Amino acid sequence: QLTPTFYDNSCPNVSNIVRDTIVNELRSDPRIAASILRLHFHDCFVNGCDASILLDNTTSFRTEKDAFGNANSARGFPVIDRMKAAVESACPRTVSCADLLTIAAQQSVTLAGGPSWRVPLGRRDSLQAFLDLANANLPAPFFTLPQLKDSFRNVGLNRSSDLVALSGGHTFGKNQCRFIMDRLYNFSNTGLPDPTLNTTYLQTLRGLCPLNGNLSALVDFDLRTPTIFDNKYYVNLEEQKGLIQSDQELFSSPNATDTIPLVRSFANSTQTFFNAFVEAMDRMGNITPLTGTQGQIRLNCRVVNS
Ligand code: HEM
Ligand SMILES: [Ca+2]
Ligand SMILES: [Ca+2]
Repeated sequence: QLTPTFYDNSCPNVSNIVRDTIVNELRSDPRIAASILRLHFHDCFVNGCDASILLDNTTSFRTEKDAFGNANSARGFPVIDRMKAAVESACPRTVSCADLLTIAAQQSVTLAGGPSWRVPLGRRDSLQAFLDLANANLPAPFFTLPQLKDSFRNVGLNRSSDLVALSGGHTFGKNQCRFIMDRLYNFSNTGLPDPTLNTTYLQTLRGLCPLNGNLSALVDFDLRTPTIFDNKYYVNLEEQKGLIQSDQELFSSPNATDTIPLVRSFANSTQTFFNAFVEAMDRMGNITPLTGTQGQIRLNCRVVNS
């Protein structure tokens, strides 16, 4: 069983060391908090939160960093290396990379203005990486609501609240033009934009992402508060201003009978959203963890101990 007090005797200063690292990095890269939360998400959706995503290539297994959902997208790995080294100095061979990334995600959310809570701990690190599994398990922005629900259920998150609350991670961070080009100019081979995208916002996005333009250009997920972790993401959905297809479907899909009330509830109350987010975050953080003597306490998050 994972417990929030796991390091209270062996490394009481772990959370503060992680926080300090992120605070320092945010000065030069205001996107790092968002990037770190996403790393935890992509770690947990592939064989559980076991830091498998942090492993680099070996001749026996490929890195998850080359998965369609991570390649030229996932970022912040050097920052994780930095905090890991600092924690290793303070508490040698004690904190797993899996737990470190979990704490980093929570601290990132709090630093961005979100809720503050102590995440359950005790996870251990994987002995391998899973590229094929990452390609199969990571959801895509073009997924329909049924597909999004399928993706979450596949890893153990059955609740629509899990899906709606965790999607709130898009209250900050960036998204490449490539992922919305269809919504802007030719959605589902109709030769027309996605009808569920507010037409005024459609114009703004087309200006940022012109046809045949730079597909790697970055746009903000939340037009209201781009870097602040709050419930504005849901207010956007209510106005048909969700950035990617998967965002807007939570409110506009024909299969959204169960998600619409959740979107409204979170848009109506920060407290309601924050409570649901913490609850969902801990549930995601509880996906098939290695515990006890299973796996290792990786010294270098990029490679298995030898
Ligand atoms: C429901 C399915 C989801 C889909 C299809 C999805 C899709 C995406 C896509 C397309 C990007 C843009 C990547 C890029 O342009 O490089 C992204 C970024 C991001 N996602 Fe999601 N996501 C999902 C769920 C989540 C969840 C559960 C969290 C966290 C709890 C999350 C947190 C983030 C954050 C914070 C960013 C910004 C990262 C950065 O700016 O570096 N996403 N996501
Ligand atoms: Ca993993
Ligand atoms: Ca926001």
